[PDB]
Amino acid sequence: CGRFFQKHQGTCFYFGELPLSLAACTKQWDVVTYLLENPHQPASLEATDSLGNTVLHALVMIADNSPENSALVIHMYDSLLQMGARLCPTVQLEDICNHQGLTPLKLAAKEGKIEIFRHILQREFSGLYQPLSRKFTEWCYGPVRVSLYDLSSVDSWEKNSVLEIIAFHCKSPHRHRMVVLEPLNKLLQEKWDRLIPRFFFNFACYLVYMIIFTIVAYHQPSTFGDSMLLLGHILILLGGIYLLLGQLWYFWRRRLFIWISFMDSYFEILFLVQALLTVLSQVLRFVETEWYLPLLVSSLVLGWLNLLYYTRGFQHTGIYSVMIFKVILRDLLRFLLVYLVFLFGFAVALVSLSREARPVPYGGILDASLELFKFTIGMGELAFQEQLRFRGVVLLLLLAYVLLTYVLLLNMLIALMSETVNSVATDSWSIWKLQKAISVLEMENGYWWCRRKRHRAGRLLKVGTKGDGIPDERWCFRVEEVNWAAWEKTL
Amino acid sequence: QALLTVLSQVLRFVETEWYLPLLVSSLVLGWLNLLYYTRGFQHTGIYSVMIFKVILRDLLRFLLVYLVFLFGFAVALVSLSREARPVPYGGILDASLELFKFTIGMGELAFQEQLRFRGVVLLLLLAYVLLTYVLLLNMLIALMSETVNSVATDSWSIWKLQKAIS
Amino acid sequence: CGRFFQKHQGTCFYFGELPLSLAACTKQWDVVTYLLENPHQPASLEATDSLGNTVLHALVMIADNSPENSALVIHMYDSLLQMGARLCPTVQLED
Repeated sequence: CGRFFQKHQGTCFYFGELPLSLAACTKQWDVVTYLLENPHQPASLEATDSLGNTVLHALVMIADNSPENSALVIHMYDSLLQMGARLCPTVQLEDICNHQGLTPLKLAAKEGKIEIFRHILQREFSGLYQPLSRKFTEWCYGPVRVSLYDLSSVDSWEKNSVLEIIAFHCKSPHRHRMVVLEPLNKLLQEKWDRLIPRFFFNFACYLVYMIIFTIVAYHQPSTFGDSMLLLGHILILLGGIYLLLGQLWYFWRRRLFIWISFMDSYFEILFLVQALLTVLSQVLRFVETEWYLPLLVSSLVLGWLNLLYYTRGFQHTGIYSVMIFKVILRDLLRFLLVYLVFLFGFAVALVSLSREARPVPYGGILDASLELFKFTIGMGELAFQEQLRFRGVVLLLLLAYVLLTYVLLLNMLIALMSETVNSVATDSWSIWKLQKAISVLEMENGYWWCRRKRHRAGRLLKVGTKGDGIPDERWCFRVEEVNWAAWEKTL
Repeated sequence: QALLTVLSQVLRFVETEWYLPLLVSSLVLGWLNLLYYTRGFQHTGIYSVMIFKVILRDLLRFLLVYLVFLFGFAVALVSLSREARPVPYGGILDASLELFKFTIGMGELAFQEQLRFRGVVLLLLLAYVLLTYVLLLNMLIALMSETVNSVATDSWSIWKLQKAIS
Repeated sequence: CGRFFQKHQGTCFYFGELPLSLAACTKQWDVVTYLLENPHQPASLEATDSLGNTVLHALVMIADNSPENSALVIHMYDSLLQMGARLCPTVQLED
């Protein structure tokens, strides 16, 4: 338990602070072999350290995405698994919870170790050491194969599953590439196909709420109509309260999620803001404040913008929205910053001049800023003001500003957007896949008022006996695939 | 086009005032149908295929997002601007037309001093312009560039198939 | 004429529902060769199934655009054509 043997920032090398774990991590199979059957006093294999990790946890914690480390980690993991089957076949090493209640597979999911994650997820062995495998094979008639992936600790039916960890606990940058594999892409596709009606019913309900909002906002003064207006207002208030409660429940359930990934969801914040604004305007109406009208319409726009959430039900528009947000985040704030600096400088310069006559344009800073913005909009008034005494200077200043920020900057913006789109397309597809996964996981959990029953995925199938007694039964996920190349390597 | 032409011609004898629209509605279509007879050449023939690929791939998304943004902002502007301290944004059609003027390059971005919510209206207009003109229209050009680069060769093959069918 | 041997959506593998077609599709040239000249009672080569397909129709119906399947299909097609020329040169299998 030394400072150098812990995992932190600076000089360190975490290896499980255990001699067996050290030997396994430094790729010393002879040392491990000698340590496992020393006749003097045997060494254990499910021994834990202070952090709670075991040898497999240490192996997955030292793993990296480089091929050289991944191969070593995979080989050591498999060898240790089969050796544990040799020595202690009763206990299972894969189900040893950490001090945080994490298994090696769940630790791989949380820490972002993609290679070992996929290997553990779809590992396949032979007749010997068969029970400790994840991908089985039911039957092979000709060139078609049926694969049965184990759904242990990965199906969403369990409280803390791999999917939930990936979607809400992993803080790795590129965690969207993680769920785009074999036994994850299919399962989520099936879940999405089953949950389509609920998703589109939610979209329809939101559309109806927004239509009611628009009707109420459009038909409002400074009888039967009065009763209908009051009814519209009370339904708006109820909808705002409902959305506010839902968003508060979401944020309470995902407290440590905002500081994990801020730009992955980025719609729950907008929905919360819209609901808060709607409620505030509705309660401010009874106060008889003139500032009712702004906030209310400030809600309306947001609500319509929130229809852009419900557009990832389709690949085409869903990828379009992700690309839009990537462009905004990557190559629009720079242009805005440079633009604002140039515009403010030139506007202040123009206002400083043009007041020495030989109504008055560029009277204030706001007017000059608006005129310069008219220039990018395509309505700039580029005249030769003959009233003032500095005609030439003002004209040259305007020409320089136009040439600097319109010919150059706006077209460079289009060039940057083209480069961004070309760079991002595929990662955008993967991000859309992750967005669909998150939406599915949220939809499986019911609303804050109604809880949805958890429908277990997969099916119980005979996957052979254990090495002790009563035959082993487990929930598997079935996927058929037609292969002509792999079918050649078995004849 | 043929159905419209026949319907207008038979509606002329009925002495209906709605003769003039349908007839001219035929005319435009007919001229657009000259774009069929342009695959007799590789250059223009491939150009037409690329045009249709761009329309089908990266114009409906932009139109959908545009329509949502425009309708939302137009309804918001009409809801305001009626509390005075003729009248702009009188109806939904007028506000929609003004916002479309913005993408066309003729948007009137003034500081309405008559109404009491000058700042709110100005900020709403500025936000709409920044959102749908600086961003969306240029992203459309970027998407079109990507589409053209992706489709060129398949467009050549599609032109070959079109010639075969002809 | 089973539900699994027909071509539809779900679990299935269409192979022409004929033993000769099955042997040709599973890349078993020795089985095909033995079936074509068994002295007890000869097997036919222009024999059809319920769908109306023959062994060549089955081969082209199982074909895929992957290189591994395409090579197998091409080789089996050519071998069956020349074998039919050997056995029955009068009738043409391509028509």
